[PDB]
Amino acid sequence: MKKHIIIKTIPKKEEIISRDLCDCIYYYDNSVICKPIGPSKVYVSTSLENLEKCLQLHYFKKLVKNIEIFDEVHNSKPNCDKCLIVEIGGVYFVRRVNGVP
Repeated sequence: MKKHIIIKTIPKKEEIISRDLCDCIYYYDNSVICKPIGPSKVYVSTSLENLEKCLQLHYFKKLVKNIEIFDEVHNSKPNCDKCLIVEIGGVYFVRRVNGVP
């Protein structure tokens, strides 16, 4: 299942990391999307397993500090309350709280 992942990178390398991660993941998932999204942050949409196959290569291990996994992305303010909403670019990432009816 696709997730909406924010990767924290070292400073100044967002654009190259986005480009190179998309060229690595394409083999596993021809539908991947990547973009640089803020200072020290890259967006990727793919399954977590496909991301990790690439993030464990030597080249990416050096450049990536952490990741944050979200369930949804919206271009307008989301309407949920029982959730975490993070705005990066002018894009809204949502992580839902489990067990809400």
